Amino acid sequence: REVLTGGHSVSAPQENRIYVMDSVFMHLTESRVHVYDYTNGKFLGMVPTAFNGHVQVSNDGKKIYTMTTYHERITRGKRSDVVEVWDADKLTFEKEISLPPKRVQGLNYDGLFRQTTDGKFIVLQNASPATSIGIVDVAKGDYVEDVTAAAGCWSVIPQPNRPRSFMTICGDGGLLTINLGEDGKVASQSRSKQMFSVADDPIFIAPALDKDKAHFVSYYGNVYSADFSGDEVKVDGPWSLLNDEDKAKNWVPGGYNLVGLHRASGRMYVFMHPDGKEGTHKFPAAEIWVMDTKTKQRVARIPGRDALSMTIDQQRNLMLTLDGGNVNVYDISQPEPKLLRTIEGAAEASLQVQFHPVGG
Amino acid sequence: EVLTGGHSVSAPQENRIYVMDSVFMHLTESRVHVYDYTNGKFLGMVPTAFNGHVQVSNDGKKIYTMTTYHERITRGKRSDVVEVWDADKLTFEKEISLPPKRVQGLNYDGLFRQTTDGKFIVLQNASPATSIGIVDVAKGDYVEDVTAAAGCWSVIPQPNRPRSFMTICGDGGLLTINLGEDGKVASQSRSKQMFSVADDPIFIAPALDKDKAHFVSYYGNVYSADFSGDEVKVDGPWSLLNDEDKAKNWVPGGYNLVGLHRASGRMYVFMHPDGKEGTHKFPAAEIWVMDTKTKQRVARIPGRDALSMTIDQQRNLMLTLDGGNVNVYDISQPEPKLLRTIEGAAEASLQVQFHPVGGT
Amino acid sequence: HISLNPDLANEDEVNSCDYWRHCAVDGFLCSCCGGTTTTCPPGSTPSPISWIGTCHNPHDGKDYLISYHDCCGKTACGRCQCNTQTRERPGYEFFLHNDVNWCMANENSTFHCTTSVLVGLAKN
Amino acid sequence: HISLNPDLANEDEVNSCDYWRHCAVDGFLCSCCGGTTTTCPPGSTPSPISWIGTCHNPHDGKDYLISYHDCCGKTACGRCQCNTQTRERPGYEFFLHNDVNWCMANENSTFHCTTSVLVGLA
Repeated sequence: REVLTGGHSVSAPQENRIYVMDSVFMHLTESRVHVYDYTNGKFLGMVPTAFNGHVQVSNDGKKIYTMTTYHERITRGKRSDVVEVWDADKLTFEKEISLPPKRVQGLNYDGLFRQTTDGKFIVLQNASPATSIGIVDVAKGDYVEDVTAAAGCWSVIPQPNRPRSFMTICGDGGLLTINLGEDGKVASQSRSKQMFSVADDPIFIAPALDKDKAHFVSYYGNVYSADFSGDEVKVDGPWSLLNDEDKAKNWVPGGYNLVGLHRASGRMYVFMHPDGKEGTHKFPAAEIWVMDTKTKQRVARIPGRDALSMTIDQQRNLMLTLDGGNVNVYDISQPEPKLLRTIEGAAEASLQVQFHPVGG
Repeated sequence: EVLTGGHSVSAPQENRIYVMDSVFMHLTESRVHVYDYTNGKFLGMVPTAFNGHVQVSNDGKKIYTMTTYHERITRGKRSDVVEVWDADKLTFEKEISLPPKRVQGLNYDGLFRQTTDGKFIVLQNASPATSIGIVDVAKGDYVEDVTAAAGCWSVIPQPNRPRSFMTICGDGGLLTINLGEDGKVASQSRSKQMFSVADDPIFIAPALDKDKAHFVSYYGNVYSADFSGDEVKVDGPWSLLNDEDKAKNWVPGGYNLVGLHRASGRMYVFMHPDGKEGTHKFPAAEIWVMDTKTKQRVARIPGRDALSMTIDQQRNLMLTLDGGNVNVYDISQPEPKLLRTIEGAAEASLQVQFHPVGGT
Repeated sequence: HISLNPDLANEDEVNSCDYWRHCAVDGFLCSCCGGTTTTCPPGSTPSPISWIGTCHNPHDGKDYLISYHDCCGKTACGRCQCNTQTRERPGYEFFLHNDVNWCMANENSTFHCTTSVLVGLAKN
Repeated sequence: HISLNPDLANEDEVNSCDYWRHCAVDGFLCSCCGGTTTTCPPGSTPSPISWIGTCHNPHDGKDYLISYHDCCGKTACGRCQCNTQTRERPGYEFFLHNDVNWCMANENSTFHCTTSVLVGLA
């Protein structure tokens, strides 16, 4: 009467899909990406990612990229660090791209595994522990460039206004900009003036990324900006997230992927908690603050639901937050976010959620 | 201070037990947890990849594991292996290649055993056609498939002979295999029918004596296979149940659900009431203790929802295991006495084993 | 009709271990894993072999032959774990047995999820 | 002082994330994993590199330099998980950073457990 078949595609349209990167830290060799429908909480499928996988979806929406480490016998034998290309609709493996055995092993900050705006190159963080940025040519399926200019820097912030440009945060408190050629090799580079004091006002690496500028929040609740509307990045800051009442209760930011920007309004979303002090920078959110980046003032504050990480969908005006296991879906079409639903048990140990790209 | 490796397990062998954690939720990261049963201390672990099986060498020097790897875990070439690990250092020593058909399944003792003399590992294969594999441990060789065991399941070593074992066949009888010094089959014999497969199926777990094995059935009967003489003599049923027991539908249930205290002839069995079709793997409401000579029950105690057990003849102990927690009992008298519970010994274990002491 | 067609039924049920056809299921229900009762979640492969058995349909009163195929080649789904054992038997009646990985003969034997495929009325 | 010698302390104190020297620990404490504060559990290998930092010892009032080495080459221990962050900084101050696997340069980078090794006075 019935026959079990394979070869099927994900049951919900791409525009409904989100990707919860489950580190499964208790069993970190069996990390995976869980695919959910944010509109109804339905589990749609998954992609296995071996030891401490990282994930992103191609900017054109067609493919999923993972980054992972294998060994011949898991806990012994030869190491293989790879990028894998997977079909986004069939959730099937297509291609392995060999990396040098130094891909970053670490928590799933967005900036460790990114891509150029044009989608042609994957841009990833290495640590051996010496740092460099690796470039993968997706079409060729090859590792093509190793940006040693980025030694002592960390994380990749793509510039959405250029096809193959990105920035990284360096040990001087400034930014290094890399512009890749059409071959994925460095075509040019520049270094900004110092944006922040590494020692006195360290920033969180997570950008609140606009089309032509990025904002960063600091451990003490300050905000810095990098404007890349020109070839030379112009840096500024600090302005404070905090008013005097806020300062009295020691409110500070905390989390991992802890900020986001709604580009149409300029609203920046930040996880905050009271009673800040040394050692609280990864505390769960007591609140989400909504900042107007033009006026440099808060416009709204809502309960944080112990969230640690977030992501924003621009075109549907949505924010996801994630507490490690549960994903909260918010409507951010108006200045006060509205909670639509909570997807419980989306992961055992996730610090990263991402939407399927719809912007092309 | 300096962090160093190369250390041995802190507690002596006689204190050690092995909890085979399948980690079914993340079954590619199964492992053996080593505990001290005297105080509940965690001593170390052995990684066992996908659905590992484990036993300790009869001489107590080595831990044997059986597992499956693939080059890329969920794709690539399969390698089924036995691994030899040093028991005191918990380090990998040697891999022995198996044909890619080792049994993948829950951790019944009888799927991965050894001859009494310790020279050969004897393991269950399923491709799904069943055969028994023989591994020469010293030589590190797979000697060959006992295809004579097709349609049979599990390995019951004969403790009164150096390299003989039995298996339970689909005809309701037992097949005995006697190996030569090379590990190849030297002779075999088949018993008469012991039990009706259709009407009174037995659990595969033996209550194993030196020269006989007892088995319990889904309906609470007991069968035996006596291998004291040239050929196996079979008998049964006798019932575990008195009238009152039968009236409340008491039946056995569990996985490694029986044990024998050889010196006394006491058989230990997990039991539950309200038995009917489909309850044969229910957790123990009670543990019953039967005198196999008188065919009478001599004790009944709370089951603590246990599913599996193991007996130590040298210290007169029983361990029970509910999937996560290990209960330690003194069984030197007819009524077992609960000494302690080791909480959180595993996430998903159906098998615990003592480190062998003595036993020549 | 309705009791034989899980794709038309209430998902909550189909996704339950008490659903009539899931009567000897050991593992994660594929219908909770991005698949359906008869379709593997994307990127997982059906097993060519399975344990089998009959289950009683309490709606139409008939007994049906079920093939408990797995989907394979992806790591554990983790959702809707069942451990039902109606008429399940040990490995000496191998094809009625559910404590083995019915992915064991797949190109990749990693177990993802399991399901209950309706073959037809029990043989008579 | 006793506060410098974890092997002489009560295990419950040493196995706690609030033990003074565990002030920037991200992971499972090796002392809960069959090892001790300064010995890897059997069959796991020390990391030759680590994140570092100082921690205040409230028992003697002094500040100490700590090396947060991992033990590697076995799968996750799973016991006594900590996530303390005193003076921890992001990856642009890499050797103060604890959101990376300090087993990354080991022969086998699988993370087993982590610990806090006392180097000396800060």
